[PDB]
Amino acid sequence: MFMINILMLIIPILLAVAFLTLVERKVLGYMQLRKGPNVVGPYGLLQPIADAIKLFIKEPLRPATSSASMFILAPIMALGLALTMWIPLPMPYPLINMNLGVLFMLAMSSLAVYSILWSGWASNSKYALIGALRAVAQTISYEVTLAIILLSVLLMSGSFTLSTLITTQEQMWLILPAWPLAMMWFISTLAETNRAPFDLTEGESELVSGFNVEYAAGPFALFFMAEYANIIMMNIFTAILFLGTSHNPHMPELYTINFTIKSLLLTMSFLWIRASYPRFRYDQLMHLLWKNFLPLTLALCMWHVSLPILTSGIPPQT
Amino acid sequence: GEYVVAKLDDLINWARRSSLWPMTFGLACCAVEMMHMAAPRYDMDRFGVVFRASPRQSDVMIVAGTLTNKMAPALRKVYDQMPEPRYVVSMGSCANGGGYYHYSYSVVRGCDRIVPVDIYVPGCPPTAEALLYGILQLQKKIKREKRLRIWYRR
Amino acid sequence: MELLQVLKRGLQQVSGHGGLRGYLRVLFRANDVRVGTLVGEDKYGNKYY
Amino acid sequence: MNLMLALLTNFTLATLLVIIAFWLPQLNVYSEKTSPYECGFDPMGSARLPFSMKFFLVAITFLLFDLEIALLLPLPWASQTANLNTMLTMALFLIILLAVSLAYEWTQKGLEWTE
Amino acid sequence: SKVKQDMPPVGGYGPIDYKRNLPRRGLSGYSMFAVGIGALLFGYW
Amino acid sequence: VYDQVEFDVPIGSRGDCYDRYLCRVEEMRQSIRIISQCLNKMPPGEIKVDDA
Amino acid sequence: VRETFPEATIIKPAEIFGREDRFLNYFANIRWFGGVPLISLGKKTVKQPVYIVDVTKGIINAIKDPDARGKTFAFVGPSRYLLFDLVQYVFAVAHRPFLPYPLPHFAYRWIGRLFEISPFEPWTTRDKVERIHTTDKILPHLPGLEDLGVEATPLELKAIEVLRRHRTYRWLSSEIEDVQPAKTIP
Amino acid sequence: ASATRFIQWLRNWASGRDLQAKLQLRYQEISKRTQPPPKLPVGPSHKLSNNYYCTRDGRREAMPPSIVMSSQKKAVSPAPPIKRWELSQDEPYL
Amino acid sequence: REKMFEFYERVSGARMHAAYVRPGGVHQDLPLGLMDDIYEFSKNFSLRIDEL
Amino acid sequence: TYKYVNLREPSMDMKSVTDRAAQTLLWTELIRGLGMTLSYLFREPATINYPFEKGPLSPRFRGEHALRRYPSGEERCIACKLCEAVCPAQAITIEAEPRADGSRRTTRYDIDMTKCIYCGFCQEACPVDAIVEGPNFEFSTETHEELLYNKEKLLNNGDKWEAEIAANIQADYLYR
Ligand SMILES: CCCCCCCCCCCCCCCCCC(=O)OC[C@H](COP(=O)([O-])OCC[N+](C)(C)C)OC(=O)CCCCCCCCCCCCCCCCC
Ligand SMILES: CCCCCCCCCCCCCCCCCC(=O)OC[C@H](COP(=O)(O)OCCN)OC(=O)CCCCCCCCCCCCCCCCC
Ligand SMILES: CCCCCCCCCCCCO[C@@H]1O[C@H](CO)[C@@H](O[C@H]2O[C@H](CO)[C@@H](O)[C@H](O)[C@H]2O)[C@H](O)[C@H]1O
Ligand SMILES: CCCCCCCCCCCCO[C@@H]1O[C@H](CO)[C@@H](O[C@H]2O[C@H](CO)[C@@H](O)[C@H](O)[C@H]2O)[C@H](O)[C@H]1O
Ligand code: SF4
Ligand code: SF4
Ligand code: SF4
Repeated sequence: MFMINILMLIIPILLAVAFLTLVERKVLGYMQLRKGPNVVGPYGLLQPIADAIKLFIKEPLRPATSSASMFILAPIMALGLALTMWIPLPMPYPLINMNLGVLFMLAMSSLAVYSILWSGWASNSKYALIGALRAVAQTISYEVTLAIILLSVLLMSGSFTLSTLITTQEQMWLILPAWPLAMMWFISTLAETNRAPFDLTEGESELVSGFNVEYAAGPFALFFMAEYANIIMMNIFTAILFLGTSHNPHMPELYTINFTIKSLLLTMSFLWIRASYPRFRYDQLMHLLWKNFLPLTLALCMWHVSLPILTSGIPPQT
Repeated sequence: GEYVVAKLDDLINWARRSSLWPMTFGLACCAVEMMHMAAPRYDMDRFGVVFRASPRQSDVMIVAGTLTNKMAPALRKVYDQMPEPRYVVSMGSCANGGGYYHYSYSVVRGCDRIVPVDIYVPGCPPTAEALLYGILQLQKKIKREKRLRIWYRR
Repeated sequence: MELLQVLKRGLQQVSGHGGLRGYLRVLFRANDVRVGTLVGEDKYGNKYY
Repeated sequence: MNLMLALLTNFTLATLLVIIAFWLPQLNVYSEKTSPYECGFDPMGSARLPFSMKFFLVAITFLLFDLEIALLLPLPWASQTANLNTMLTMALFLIILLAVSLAYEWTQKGLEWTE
Repeated sequence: SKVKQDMPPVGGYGPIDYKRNLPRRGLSGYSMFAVGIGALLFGYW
Repeated sequence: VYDQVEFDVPIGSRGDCYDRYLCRVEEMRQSIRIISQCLNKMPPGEIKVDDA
Repeated sequence: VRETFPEATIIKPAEIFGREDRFLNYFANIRWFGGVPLISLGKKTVKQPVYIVDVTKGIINAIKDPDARGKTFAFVGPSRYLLFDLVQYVFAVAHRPFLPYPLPHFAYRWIGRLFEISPFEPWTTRDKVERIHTTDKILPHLPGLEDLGVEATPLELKAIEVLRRHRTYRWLSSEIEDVQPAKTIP
Repeated sequence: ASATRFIQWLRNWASGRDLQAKLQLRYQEISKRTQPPPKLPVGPSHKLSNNYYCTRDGRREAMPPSIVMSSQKKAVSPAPPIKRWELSQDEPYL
Repeated sequence: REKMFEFYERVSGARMHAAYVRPGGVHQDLPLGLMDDIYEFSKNFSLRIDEL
Repeated sequence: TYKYVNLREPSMDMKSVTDRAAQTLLWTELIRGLGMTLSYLFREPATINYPFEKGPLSPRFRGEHALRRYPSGEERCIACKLCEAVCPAQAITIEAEPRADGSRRTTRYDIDMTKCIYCGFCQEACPVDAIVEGPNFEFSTETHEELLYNKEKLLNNGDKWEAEIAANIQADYLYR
């Protein structure tokens, strides 16, 4: 009954990712005064299936100069780690209930970076290498700010357990006492997922396709699936972190409905932002985080350390 | 036997023609009408046609403009770097047969001296709608492929 | 309410195409379900609206 | 066990997809197809040549800042101590020294990329 | 018959806008900042 | 007939990409301004030199 | 074909090597299985492979040559090699580790029968095993490529053209001179 | 043009304009696709008299260049200095 | 741009390479009702610049 | 006259300064940009439903070529070769001779449609309205050779499209 539970998690994720690509193409279409897919299936509903089948019957390529083992390893890590990020999510019950779910996701997200570094490096081509080193730059920009932003929020929750964030937000969303952190967190998730305006490791208009320019067919699809699975997961995490849904233990489906709507809307906002802004220069991303978010995050970290003590609002360990 | 491979062709053909990704590759004037096919009035994306810059992630090459001798080795290169199956659409008189520079010392008299061409779209330039007619004609060519039926009868 | 009047034009489209079967035929053949005035028909069976 | 089962399934599914991707499609491999990509013209030199890092000084500072989080991450637990007078002083002390280190590198142009 | 060719209407055409029009919107900085701190205090409470 | 239409020439002050972007956008506005004059002042008559 | 069309030119090529051949490519692909199995260690078979362009030019010259009618030609390369020397040279030009080991004739039809089960293009067959280990015939009574104006191309000039794609990145840029020619049978 | 009042309100508020007055989709304000025939005017040279071509021949009044100097007093410039442009009174500062 | 291509096509029959302006004038006169449509387009264009 | 696109010094009163600090910190001008694309999301898209809906064209449209006839069915082309002389692309090739009845008619009339620039000069030069560019633009082919038209192809195009060609010429000949 646990293996069935695992399949009830990852198969829907791959279906949600498939239809997220359709929803992105439609939403950007209408914001761009056009329609987007509406021929392949009614309202384009069969488009993701056609794209999936086409890629997996397309010829994969191993570049002559590439490092074979790392070339193939890199897409497997990308999808493997993207799905691993979902096992601790309380929806409202996690598949795996971790004491330190917040830190587990931080560690896995750091490991998922290497699927970019090694794919770009193993490709042994210049555009792939340039994209890979942008990933190094991008991680340096957001990782320090991201962890300290989380720490400030967890000082009101009192735990690293993701399920405790549900209990913390039983009377009120944490976005009220921490909207300055929610703002910087929301930006950090765009940088963390290589999403526009921080889509730099791929950066179509500068690097052709960046770190995965040499990938084709199925191996390319794994990277694309991993990206969109990370988009949804990070918006679920944002919803749990700042827009806590009340949980009724006798009607857990009602949590899952309200919780899903919030995550969809947050994911829709990622598409909305992509349609609205130009791309950052990747040294301007580093300065944004280090010169703006970091000084403010450090100050808010001290503030949220002190605030529970001075207001006598320290949460419990459980 | 025949019935299963017959349906399987219909499936792989349907997927390939419903998900056609042209290389982001334009040469001259005709690339402007290629832009207008991506623009709202015609919205190529609604047919499942999506530009992708990398040759590795492209199914179709639309040769949109004049091919010079200096450019010819580069065009052949990115064509060779597409994974298969791959298709070439020749757009406009210059690509089709040299056109108005046909007698120039620096122009390739038709891109079909360099790559195989599936569809020839006439015009100088073809209207955006005429190119869309060519793309849909390429789709109907792919709908008629018999890869598995022929394999089964080998 | 407007939202109800919008939803009544969706059902007039279904009947305007001759029932659910006719509505689905145009939806899958043409990816459109608008109902327009029949202007004419040619000798090959094409219908113009 | 459950966690190990979950990790194995995730990376087992990913590997199966790669295997299918490599053995299902019809392949036609030749030298020009697999040559390195660079916009239609042959690459000029090796992609293994050194690639200068302009943000090298920020990259080292990240290593030192990236260890501040390990020292600060225990703070939610430390807030449960009886000795809150000592806590808050030491927690604020660490963050301020981290802020001071950032200010020093900032004012001394350590965050500017080299040209 | 009199000459007929594409011409403007006898009175001419109506005015055509061209100048930049980016209207002003929103609240003062004070009001926006005040709303935010009001939100924070209720959140802390 | 450019001596018979009124329009302004946009001018930058920093010689950078942003100023050239603003010059081009303001040039589009001045094009509409000229087009309004051409529409109103279109004269009658032949369209090519009466010299066969 | 001889009785049906008495005036037909019949061409009898040795194994042909070229970019898309099933000869040099065939040996180079055996690396995927570790060692290179050979009947009698490849010390019993002699081959005289001929270049694809030589065969093509010979065919084209037969069309135009009025004296090629009713004749039979043997298109063979310029040098005869022991199979073991040939396959060892294939691995040197590809820069892949060569681990030959003998495999008896009966056991190496069993492997050939196992590969025949693919409904696709077999990787190898029993008949393929027989042909590869068949000694190339010496037929002096038949006119050759030289009688059609074609000068046979040595395997050494064109091996790199075919086998470069089989190298790893470390060895892709080795020149034609870096590998000494295989020993020939005089 | 078919958008409901609520949606008209919503996209007006979001954009900050009155989008309905200046829709980017054309309806029936455009010219009819069937027009009456024109009757185009003729040029100045459509006269029956006093119209000899040799009095209106531009190509034949072109002359070879004037040789100023051939190798076979105050200083001058090519033309008067250009006047300095004046600022617009329509909108001097964008 | 698509609607301005229609003006090119209406005067010359081609959306882009009109070949319309020639030494001596233009090839053909403006078709009846074109100047009305150009005015209709120009009435709204500045708003499009504003959105940009 | 001229105007300055970027030469304005911002005011330094605490209200204006505080307004800009709110803009920097509350992202108000980036939020405002989100409003614009939101407004477009609720606008009717401009996409037409091709091939069931077509883009608008005019009677002057320059499309596929066709050779025309008189009402009797006689060809209008008299092998004057004015179209062949004016063709900027040298896309026209003509041969002629006296017909069996003595008529001046072509025995070859080729248009290399991959040389042609669809410029319409040929139909301007023709003194009898023989060669025209019809309204068809949907004739893409699967082979290059299919775009090398000979007289039989062009005459068939004339018979195929004459109903529309005549109506377009009727609507525009008074501008010529
Ligand atoms: C999110 C995940 C999505 C995954 C989607 C996966 C695709 C689902 C749809 C599958 C439909 C069948 C696809 C067949 C496409 C085959 C490619 C092709 O067209 O080649 C033409 C070839 C025909 O080639 P041919 O023989 O005619 O000639 C080839 C030689 N030249 C190039 C000279 C012509 O088809 C085949 O060879 C066999 C067809 C097999 C169809 C059934 C599939 C079995 C394949 C098993 C392979 C063995 C390894 C096991 C791999 C694992 C399999 C799960
Ligand atoms: C009682 C005592 C209380 C004590 C605590 C009081 C604290 C209240 C005041 C705190 C300040 C509030 C603002 C905090 C958010 C961070 C503000 C910020 O960092 O903005 C500056 C940053 C850089 O802007 P820039 O002008 O280029 O740099 C300065 C020029 N040298 O600007 C940027 O970040 C640019 C971002 C570009 C990318 C934006 C793309 C997304 C935009 C739409 C998202 C809208 C917000 C969504 C929020 C979602 C929340 C779930
Ligand atoms: C360059 C080096 C920079 C070093 C900067 C260090 C800054 C440290 C500032 C002082 C921080 C703590 O400040 C101190 O906190 C404790 C609360 O924990 C307060 O103490 C108060 O609460 C505690 C418990 O919470 C009670 O036991 C006590 O009766 C009461 O006085 C002190 O009144 C306050 O002075
Ligand atoms: C306790 C946590 C919160 C406290 C804040 C801690 C971080 C403080 C960061 C340093 C602030 C002072 O140090 C910083 O030095 C540089 C000198 O290069 C100053 O000046 C520089 O900054 C800005 C941005 O880089 C440039 O536009 C300017 O041209 C340059 O002169 C900054 O205006 C000043 O902010
Ligand atoms: S075919 Fe015509 S429009 Fe296209 S590139 Fe050539 S000249 Fe330009
Ligand atoms: S349209 Fe122009 S290029 Fe084409 S045949 Fe006529 S004159 Fe020649
Ligand atoms: S088509 Fe017209 S211009 Fe050309 S040869 Fe015939 S009559 Fe003369």
